[PDB]
Amino acid sequence: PILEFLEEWSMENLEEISPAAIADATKIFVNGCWVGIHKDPEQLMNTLRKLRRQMDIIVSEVSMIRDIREREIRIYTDAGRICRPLLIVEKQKLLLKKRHIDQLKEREYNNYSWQDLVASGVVEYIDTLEEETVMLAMTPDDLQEKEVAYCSTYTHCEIHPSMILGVCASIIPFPDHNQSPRNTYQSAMGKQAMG
Amino acid sequence: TVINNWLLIEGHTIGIGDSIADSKTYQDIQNTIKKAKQDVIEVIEKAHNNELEPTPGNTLRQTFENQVNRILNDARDKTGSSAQKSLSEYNNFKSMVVSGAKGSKINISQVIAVVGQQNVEGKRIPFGFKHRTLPHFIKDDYGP
Amino acid sequence: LAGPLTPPVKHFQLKRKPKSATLRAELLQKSTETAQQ
Amino acid sequence: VGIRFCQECNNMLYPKEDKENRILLYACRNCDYQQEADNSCIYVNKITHEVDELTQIIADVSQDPTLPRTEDHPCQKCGHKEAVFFQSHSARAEDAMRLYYVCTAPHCGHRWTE
Amino acid sequence: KDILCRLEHTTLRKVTANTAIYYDPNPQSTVVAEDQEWVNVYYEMPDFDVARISPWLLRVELDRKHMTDRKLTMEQIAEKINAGFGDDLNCIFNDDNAEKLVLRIRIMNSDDDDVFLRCIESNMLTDMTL
Amino acid sequence: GAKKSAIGQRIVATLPYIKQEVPIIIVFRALGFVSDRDILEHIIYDFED
Amino acid sequence: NLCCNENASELVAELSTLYQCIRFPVVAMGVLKWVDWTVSEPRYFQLQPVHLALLDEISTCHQLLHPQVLQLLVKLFETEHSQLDVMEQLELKKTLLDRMVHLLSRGYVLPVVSYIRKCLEKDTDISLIRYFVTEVLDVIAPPYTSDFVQLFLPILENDSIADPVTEFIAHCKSNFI
Amino acid sequence: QKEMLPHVGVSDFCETKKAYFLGYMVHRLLLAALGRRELDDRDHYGNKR
Ligand SMILES: [Zn+2]
Ligand SMILES: [Zn+2]
Repeated sequence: PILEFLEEWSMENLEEISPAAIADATKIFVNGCWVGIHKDPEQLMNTLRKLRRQMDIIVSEVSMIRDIREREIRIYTDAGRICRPLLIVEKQKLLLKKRHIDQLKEREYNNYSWQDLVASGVVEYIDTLEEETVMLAMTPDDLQEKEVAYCSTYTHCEIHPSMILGVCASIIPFPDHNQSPRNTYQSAMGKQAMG
Repeated sequence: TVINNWLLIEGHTIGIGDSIADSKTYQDIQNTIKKAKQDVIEVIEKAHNNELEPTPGNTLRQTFENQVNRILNDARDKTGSSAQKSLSEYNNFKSMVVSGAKGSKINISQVIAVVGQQNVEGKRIPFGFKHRTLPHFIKDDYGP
Repeated sequence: LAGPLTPPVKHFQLKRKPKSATLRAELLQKSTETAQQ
Repeated sequence: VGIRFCQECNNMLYPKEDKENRILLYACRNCDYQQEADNSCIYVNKITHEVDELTQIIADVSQDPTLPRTEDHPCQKCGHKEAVFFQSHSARAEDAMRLYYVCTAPHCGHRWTE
Repeated sequence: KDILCRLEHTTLRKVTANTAIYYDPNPQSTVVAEDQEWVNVYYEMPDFDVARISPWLLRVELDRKHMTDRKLTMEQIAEKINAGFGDDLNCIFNDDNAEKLVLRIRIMNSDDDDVFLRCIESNMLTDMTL
Repeated sequence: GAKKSAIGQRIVATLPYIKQEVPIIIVFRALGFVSDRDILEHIIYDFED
Repeated sequence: NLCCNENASELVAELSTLYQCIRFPVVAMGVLKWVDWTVSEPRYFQLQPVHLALLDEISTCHQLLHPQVLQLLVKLFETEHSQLDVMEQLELKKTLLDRMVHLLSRGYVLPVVSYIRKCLEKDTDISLIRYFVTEVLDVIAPPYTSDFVQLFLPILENDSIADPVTEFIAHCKSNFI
Repeated sequence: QKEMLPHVGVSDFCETKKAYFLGYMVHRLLLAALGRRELDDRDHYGNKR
């Protein structure tokens, strides 16, 4: 379906071009297969992010990565890649509004689910390759807020920093007040506990 | 035997209150930290403007890295000395370090004032991402 | 108190002045740049 | 040095000398087609290789969200405030920490260094 | 540091700036005017080209900063090259006072003819010790 | 030798089920591309570098 | 306010005010003692300096404070530095001798050259002394005095490395026996 | 046709696509030789599955 979308749009196939224009265009890869080139990559990236946030043609595990310095767009829909959710930020503002949280509070007897937040394009899955092309915000309450700006272009914001922890390391109270070898020791030992 | 049986009468501990310094001490530590941050910013903008000149037998990156390294080192040492000055006579950390039975002055400076610079291979944290240590920072940043 | 002062015993002619005056000029124009801020 | 292919079979033209006229002739091989060469120099390589990074700068980097943006260096073609500044950070490098600036205005990719 | 300079292994690659195989079949009128001025000063003495000289020019320009750093003069480098290659390389050097430190190499009068100069420069860049 | 170093560094490819490597232009010739300009057009997307 | 601010990075900005205030001699003495306590502290050197230019201004203005600045500089010339690289220490001492030459330009030649001859014959590297005499021979011009050659000539035979040098040898040999 | 670049294809006319892919591979090899693009890291987790 991604290739169908590209054929619908102005994606120039390799066999259908002279080589000379390749330097004046951006290469397009699909799971490591060069399919062709494109002239205005920014428009294509905007459209692809729009469609993934709308889940029209693209399921929300396909990662799109635009390397400007090499003029390349790599798209991966294969298995084995690892991603995590991240909130989307535009105009230095969260797309997550209080009405979304209100809909979340009534989850039972409402049938509003996480998949609606995925469907509304407020939270999107990002993989480690695409993370390279992200200016991420730790916390929205200070970093996106106006200040003597460290950065003024934040695309994504983390839901909560504590989710970097592991399943058996998350049980540590105040893990950021301990020498990290002690955190590894506790992670090892908690699996050995009795209960 | 005799020292333990006396220690029952005396007793020894370690508490949160043993890890507290004066508000003046924290303020002085924070002033030193902001001073070091501003100095590192000065060195960064000097290197950016091609105003930092390399030392003999060292490239510009080596000169900049050594300068910022020693800035953080003496800032950490000054904060540690200030923390050591703030300790009481009843501070159990000082009891355990002066006796030498456990810990060190570096450990007290770590717990109370500044954990300090982390290192891999003897250098600061490398750019695992392209020109970035983590996504939360901007590209081509060399701050502490 | 001590009356007039004896000028320094001149031992030579300065065909060129030391570079500290050049450093003075550079530091002065940098001070002007700061005052511009 | 100007690199040129054969006009008959598109293989590399190799320089050669004619002892009669004493002029460089870009002669092909496996096709015996000859051409008048004029550079008087077959090969140059700068071992200094202090190349201008502005050749390798690409104006599209104005679109990146991760690069730091300065508002204190107006452009020279349009005077646009916001400019994206960064370090080239290639090989033949890691001794020049200079900042290369790209004008952030659309369709004005004026690039410079300071 | 002077003694230190006499210990660190120096080669042509470390001190050279760039190289160019200019064609120049006529030694009198060289293809580069910049070459031609001091060449008229130097080929004013027609020496080792009166019999014949190669029709290939190898013009190498060297960094002044490394030469001042390593205390070298162009004359001793020319003597080292001559010791390395005998008559095989006629080396004609510009006076060591110009902006660029230039040196021309041609082949012996008794003499590949063009790729052999690539062999010469590739061998001389690293293997030669100054 | 004195001539391989003269020309300079070369590029090879060690193919699967082929113990010995081969040069790249040989592989491009094997894919039916004889024009070296066409071969570089697959590699060097400009010709002003 | 400037010396007690200590946040100070504004020193480059306050330089004109610093010099006009230094025109008062007591202010110059205060700046001298402040610079002494500042630079004399350990680990002061993490900068590509400026306080030494303040000492240059102090020596330029008031001749009476000439013995004081030298008494500081020689102290800074004999202090040993550990965390500074040896080449960095050498360049630091070269800067200190540049300040010594600036002081010498103001007519305080004899005690400075006497200390130089002392620390030669009594330690320091010959390179720094060669650099100092090169700087002195840069700006010097004839004519001279008997005591000046008495202090400056006998140091001038222990080395033979470099033409103002041979010019001075000819002048002093002909005129100043 | 088969054992080299299977993911590109095995058809008769994807030989041109395979040629372009090989040209891109050696192009990036050239860029690493000139350092126009940096070297890749085996431990960069984006190269993992
Ligand atoms: Zn041809
Ligand atoms: Zn502009």
